[PDB]
Amino acid sequence: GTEHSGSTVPSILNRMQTNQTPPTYNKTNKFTHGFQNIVDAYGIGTYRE
Amino acid sequence: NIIAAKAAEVRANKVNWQSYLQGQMISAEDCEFIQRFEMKRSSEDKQEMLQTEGSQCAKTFINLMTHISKEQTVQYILTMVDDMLQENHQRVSIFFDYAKRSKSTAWPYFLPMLNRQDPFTVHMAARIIAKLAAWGKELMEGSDLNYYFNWIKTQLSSQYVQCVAGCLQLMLRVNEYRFAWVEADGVNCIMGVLSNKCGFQLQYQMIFSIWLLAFSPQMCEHLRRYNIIPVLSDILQESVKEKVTRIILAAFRNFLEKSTERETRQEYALAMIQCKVLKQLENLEQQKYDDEDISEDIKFLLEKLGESVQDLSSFDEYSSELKSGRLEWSPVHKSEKFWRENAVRLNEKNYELLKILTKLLEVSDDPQVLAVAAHDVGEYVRHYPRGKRVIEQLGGKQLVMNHMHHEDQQVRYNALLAVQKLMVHN
Amino acid sequence: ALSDADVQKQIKHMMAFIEQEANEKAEEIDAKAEEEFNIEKGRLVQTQRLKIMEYY
Amino acid sequence: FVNEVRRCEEMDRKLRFVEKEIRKANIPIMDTGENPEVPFPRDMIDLEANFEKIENELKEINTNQEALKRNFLELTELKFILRKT
Repeated sequence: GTEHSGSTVPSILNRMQTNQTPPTYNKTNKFTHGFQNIVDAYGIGTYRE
Repeated sequence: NIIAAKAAEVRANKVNWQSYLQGQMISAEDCEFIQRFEMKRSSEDKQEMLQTEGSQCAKTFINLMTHISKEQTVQYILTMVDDMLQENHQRVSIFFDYAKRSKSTAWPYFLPMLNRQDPFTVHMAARIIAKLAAWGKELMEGSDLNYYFNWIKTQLSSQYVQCVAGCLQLMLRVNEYRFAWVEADGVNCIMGVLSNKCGFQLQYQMIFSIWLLAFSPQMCEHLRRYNIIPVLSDILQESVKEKVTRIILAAFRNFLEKSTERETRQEYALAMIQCKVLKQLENLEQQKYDDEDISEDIKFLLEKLGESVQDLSSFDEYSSELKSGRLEWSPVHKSEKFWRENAVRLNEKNYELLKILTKLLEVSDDPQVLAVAAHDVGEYVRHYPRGKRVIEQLGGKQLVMNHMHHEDQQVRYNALLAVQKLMVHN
Repeated sequence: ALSDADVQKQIKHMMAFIEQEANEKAEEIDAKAEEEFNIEKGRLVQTQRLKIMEYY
Repeated sequence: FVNEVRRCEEMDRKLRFVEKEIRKANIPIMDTGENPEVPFPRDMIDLEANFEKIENELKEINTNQEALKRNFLELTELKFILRKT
């Protein structure tokens, strides 16, 4: 993105850790998405469960 | 940052001057000055520099840049002396290093110099040039800095080019040499290099140069022959760097403020017809900034462009151009005030203008003027049933029907619109 | 390094940007002072020229 | 920045009007594909202004051809009454 627009931007993406609770994600595919939806319809739990 | 990198490199090098403090090999009496009052941070050192009176400073340093020639030593020595010459907000200020004994201490050493253009030679040259504008010495002759290669080589290439451009925009402040340069071919070089699509910083500096040159109304009349204002408006449309738009707007405001003579300021109308700047102000007005100068300049330009359209919009010149035989898409076509109130003026003696416009539609075959005439006649009949029955009698309805079969389809659609304006209860 | 190198890059670009903008504001305000120099010098010069030509 | 967002809402309104107009007239859409065809300029503003102008043109043609149809109906009524000895 900097190469397209050379606005003298080094495009720095640092990292941080705080008290905020992270979101939860699980990659699905062609024969597992409806099952993720079944679990989500009845509730989603903690993080890294 | 190549020249900035060179400055950084030589900013960590203090030369070996004590080893030859009295030495004739390097800086016999200059090293005495380097020893004495080296701490420029101290105001006492700067103000007791006057004890020297320039006898060593900038008098024995004259031709010292030429005394040394090895690329790895001359550069450190030259950058040290130049860096001492650089800041000088109160050290030298208005050329305090006079040293009246010789005028060779200021202008006439550049001639052997400016050769081997790369290692801080043209750069310290541009710095010595920077000791001319707001300093206690003016350039002895314009050809010294108006007919040499230190800018011809930077016309196209390269941080040195950017540094030269920066110094150049800095030097356009005193009319004495601004006028001498620009009256020569410097205008052509500036126009050529701004038109060449390059780094935005360069063109940005050149529009500063244009804004500075706009300070003279006579110079604006001189430069009217170039198409600078619409092309800068095109750049404004195709480049939005905040500051760049600010400077283009500032140049237009300065031109509008000077106003050498209205009869020569057709640029009021050019700022619209060539590019509808008000279209861009429909959105720049939505853009908000903290700099109140942006808003003030925007309001100034907006009001003045509105009054430019007001003065450009006149039934007098309108009928004059309708009788001239050459027509264009004047903004008055969409001026609903015209077609609402001043439309009865198109009825001259026994509808003379309507008659000759019907004849122009009959004879002419240029699609632009034909479409203009058809659109104008349609907007005329949009407000007059008397004109409607007259044009029905004339048979010009059939002429617009023939224009609905014109070779160009846009003119066919315009004729269709005109007939639709002839369709009210018909 | 990558963390502190990026910190250095951020600080560099920040100081460069503000140096640009602030120096440019200073230059513009100085130019305004110069145009106003022209205004004052014109006013005073003409007001003096009146008396000069009267006397002569 | 709600000025730009409101502008976008106007763009959506105009495009929805075009959609209904084509659907009444039975004009299909190609709809091939090529989903990632996405620039981000400022010229799109002027583009959709031009499109809004064309939409105003079509609106004017509608509001005029309705009157033309009314006039034609009255004139055909005149033609009808002109058949009587």
